[PDB]
Amino acid sequence: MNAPPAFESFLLFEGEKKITINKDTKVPNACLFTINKEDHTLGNIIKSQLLKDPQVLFAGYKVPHPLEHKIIIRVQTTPDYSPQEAFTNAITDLISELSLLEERFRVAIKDKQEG
Amino acid sequence: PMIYICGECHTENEIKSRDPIRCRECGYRIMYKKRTKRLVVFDAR
Amino acid sequence: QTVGVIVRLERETFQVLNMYGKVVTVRHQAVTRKKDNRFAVALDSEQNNIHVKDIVKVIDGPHSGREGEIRHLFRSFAFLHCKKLVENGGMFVCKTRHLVLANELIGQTVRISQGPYKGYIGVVKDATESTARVELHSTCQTISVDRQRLTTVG
Amino acid sequence: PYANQPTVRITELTDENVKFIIENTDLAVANSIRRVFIAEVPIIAIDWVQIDANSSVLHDEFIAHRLGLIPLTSDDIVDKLQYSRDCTCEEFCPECSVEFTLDVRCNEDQTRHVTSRDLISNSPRVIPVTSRQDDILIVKLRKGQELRLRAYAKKGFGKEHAKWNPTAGVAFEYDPDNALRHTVYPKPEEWPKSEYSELDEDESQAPYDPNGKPERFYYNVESCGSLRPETIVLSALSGLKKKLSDLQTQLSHEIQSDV
Amino acid sequence: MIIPVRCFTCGKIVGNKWEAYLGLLQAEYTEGDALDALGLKRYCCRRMLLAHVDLIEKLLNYAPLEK
RNA sequence: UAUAUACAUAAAGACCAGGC
Ligand SMILES: [Zn+2]
Ligand SMILES: [Zn+2]
Repeated sequence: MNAPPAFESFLLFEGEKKITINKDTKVPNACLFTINKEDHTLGNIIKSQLLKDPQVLFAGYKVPHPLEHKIIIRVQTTPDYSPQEAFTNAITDLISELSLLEERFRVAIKDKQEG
Repeated sequence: PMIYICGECHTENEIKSRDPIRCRECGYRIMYKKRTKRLVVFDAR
Repeated sequence: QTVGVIVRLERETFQVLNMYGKVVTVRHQAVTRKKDNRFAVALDSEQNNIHVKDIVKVIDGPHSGREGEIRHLFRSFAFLHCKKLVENGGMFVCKTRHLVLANELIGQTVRISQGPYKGYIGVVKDATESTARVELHSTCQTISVDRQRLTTVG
Repeated sequence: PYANQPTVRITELTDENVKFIIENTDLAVANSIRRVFIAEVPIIAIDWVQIDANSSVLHDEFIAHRLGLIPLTSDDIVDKLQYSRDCTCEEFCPECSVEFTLDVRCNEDQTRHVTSRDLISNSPRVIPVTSRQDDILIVKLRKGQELRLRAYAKKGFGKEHAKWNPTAGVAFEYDPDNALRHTVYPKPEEWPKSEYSELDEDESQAPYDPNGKPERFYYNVESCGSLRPETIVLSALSGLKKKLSDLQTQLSHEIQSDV
Repeated sequence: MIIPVRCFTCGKIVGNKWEAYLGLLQAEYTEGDALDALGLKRYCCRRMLLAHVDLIEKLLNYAPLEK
């Protein structure tokens, strides 16, 4: 009777922003992103792309609680590199990876069939 | 008025309020309520 | 259609002051006890809000010049009490304008036509000015949906 | 500070199965791929079921349960259909859903099996999968019993309800002979070797590699029959890149709005 | 009651393999050879057909409400 | 036009079975 709807995990209702950016006062150049209606699929890709960036000192995510679906990503970069720039370059670098993987998987298919 | 199903010979008979319950062509006293007409719609979940 | 106030007790009957200002005799069982609305509000002759317990003056009609305490209110009628009035145990009735202060949807089967629940069939438990409560036939649960989403089926 | 460039080698390709080997990738990118093979590859599967007359020994929502789990041929038009929630029209149209019909009555004395072959679709494209190998069994009927119902199939994906998983078990393995030491065997000699092992029968484990990090991520992706296994993968990549292109958008609108 | 579609763990379809599996047993296969002909490699699926209990044959002995 | 349909009833006790 209290079971939440199945669709409630990936669907946003009125008023919920997808992303919420809040600066972090503990630290200089630290920012904390809040992603609604996402899980470890999306959060883990980005964290692991941020740690390749040598100008990123810290990156990590957590699901605060499993029953509510949101991600919280802290990022701390070096001075004169903004933590919002770090998080955008991460997303464009995956897109430039996954667009290279979808093209290389199509070539191996045609090679595989009758070849 | 109300169509009921005999629990023995399985013949729908029409029997109405303030009548003893006996199905014609058996004599069996247990009647069932058939099934509702209105729309039932389920999730396949 | 008619309400009144009991103003005398007899062994088999009451004397009742009706809402028109006449006193009638009725057997104890010929009248039913009515739930009093202690929170009733009405307008007086100067458009003031008046309430039960208020002291009002009568400025028109038969009791013009009298003063009384509002005991009961019903539609266009006020039953008042004044202890100086020996008639009818102090009770009398005045028009409020002669005074001055001194659902159809529920039960239907609807199909949710928009939003995340789109397609589910249900029956309305409660209807509101805004959001009806649909009782889902598919699962065990009741949900609140804007009434713009619902669509009645047959 | 930039994305690595992976490569793919397809080893086995059949109608039930795909084995590919992805190299030069993160552990986190290679995972999130197989983690999309389950959830987010869209598929067509029955959702709204309407039961007109059910005389079977199985109660209504027990049959409405088995119908959902039946796989439907999603090969193409999944791209064309719109989610029913985004679809503007009232109730169901040809654009957001497919209509199925099952009218079955047992006249004969013999016990009749209602099989998924009795689902009859308004469109030739999507049918039950076995119709494209015995047929899935919905219910059995004694003489006199009748089951007729109408069911609209929708588009959805595996996060909602498990009946939209395009795939059977998706295998994943990396570093089969253990160099990285992500798992530490108390006795290394008692463990069988992976199909992918490069080691002779003599030695148990590869020697420790301090600098290494996991690469060569071995998959096996076995379809349920809805989507041919080659296009379970193309739909996962194209469906992860669409969630990352939904972020860069709605992040850019916030950085521009906040500043 | 009746054999599940969709093996619980992995999600492969064992729904259609039951009536084909009774055929192999009456051909004097052993459940190990039967389940390999049906092509069920993992033991998550091999426990659906092997541990199944078919009551839909018992329940069809009783007569329906309607003739 | 105004005004109105406002909530109460299913007793209690006995034994029996189970839960932590
Ligand atoms: Zn009879
Ligand atoms: Zn299985």
